[PDB]
Amino acid sequence: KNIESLFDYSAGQFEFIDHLLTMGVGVHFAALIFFLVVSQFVAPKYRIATALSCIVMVSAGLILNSQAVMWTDAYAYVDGSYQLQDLTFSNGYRYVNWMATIPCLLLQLLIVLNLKGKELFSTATWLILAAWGMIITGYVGQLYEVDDIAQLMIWGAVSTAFFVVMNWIVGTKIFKNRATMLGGTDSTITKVFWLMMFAWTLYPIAYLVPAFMNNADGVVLRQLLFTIADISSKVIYGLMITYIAIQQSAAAGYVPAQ
Ligand SMILES: CCCCCCCC/C=C\CCCCCCCC(=O)OC[C@H](O)CO
Ligand SMILES: *C\C=C(C)/C=C/C=C(C)/C=C/C1=C(C)CCCC1(C)C
Ligand SMILES: CCCCCCCC/C=C\CCCCCCCC(=O)O
Ligand SMILES: CCCCCCCC/C=C\CCCCCCCC(=O)O
Ligand SMILES: [Cl-]
Repeated sequence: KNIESLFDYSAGQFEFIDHLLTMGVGVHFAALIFFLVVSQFVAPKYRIATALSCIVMVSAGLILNSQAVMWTDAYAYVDGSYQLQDLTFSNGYRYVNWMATIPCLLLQLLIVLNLKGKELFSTATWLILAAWGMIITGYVGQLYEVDDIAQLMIWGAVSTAFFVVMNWIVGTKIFKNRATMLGGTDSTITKVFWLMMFAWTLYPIAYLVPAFMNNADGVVLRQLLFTIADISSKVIYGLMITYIAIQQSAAAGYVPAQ
């Protein structure tokens, strides 16, 4: 049901798509080590936040590594072009990985925002439930990205309603709680929010490639878009989240931080 099956791929497009997926694997398992090492320099209050990045890094690296092997098993160079052989490559694997990493990415945001008790459990439920609705409706629409572009749009519209509400919650919790953050992190968190608004919006852009660029280069463009957003929403995001966690741990008196 995905457009990846409709086209033959020259050796250049195929190996380029293969090098984007495997490169992601290394970048994510490389950042994992980093997020693993610096956790000792994070006070216990925020130490959970860096651990979630470690979880996020592994969750993403396993699907990318799976996507790569699934990419090289499904196609075979025949008569000058890589042609589909078996059907085992699908973007759906991504959406099942967003269901897991998105909650972890949202959790670590609220942890550095210094929410606790009622609000943490409450804000986390509406956000996770809001995201899960976004990812699921979007997963139903991409099943029609080959057959019914109309349905892709309709489900894309619904999915965007969830996305809009989610950010309003995130943005509202941020701008109303940054005055409680230490070490000047009240300024850095605002940038992280703008880092979110940009990196997260690249996903719907790739979601619509079947609609405005239906060809083998649109598939290369999609993975390139997924790759850019994936490194920003998870790696750079986790790094930015780590720094805020460390910076505040230092201002709170934690000696390792500091
Ligand atoms: C189906 C297509 C529907 C398309 C619909 C498009 C409308 C999107 C408009 C705004 C996005 C909201 C972005 C969230 C910005 C958060 C700002 C905020 O939360 O408000 C300020 C805060 O309260 C300070 O205290
Ligand atoms: C890896 C981290 C994240 C946050 C992945 C996020 C994915 C999205 C925000 C996807 C959004 C979509 C929308 C807004 C509507 C079209 C369908 C999508 C699910 C791709
Ligand atoms: C219905 C599914 C969604 C359920 C709501 C999610 C609940 C989120 C609660 C926290 C998950 C992470 C547990 C660690 C909390 C960190 C507390 C701390 O050390 O400050
Ligand atoms: C484990 C994931 C499931 C969690 C269920 C709770 C989240 C509810 C979120 C929004 C409702 C999504 C239901 C959409 C179903 C329509 C698709 C279809 O017709 O098959
Ligand atoms: Cl991704």
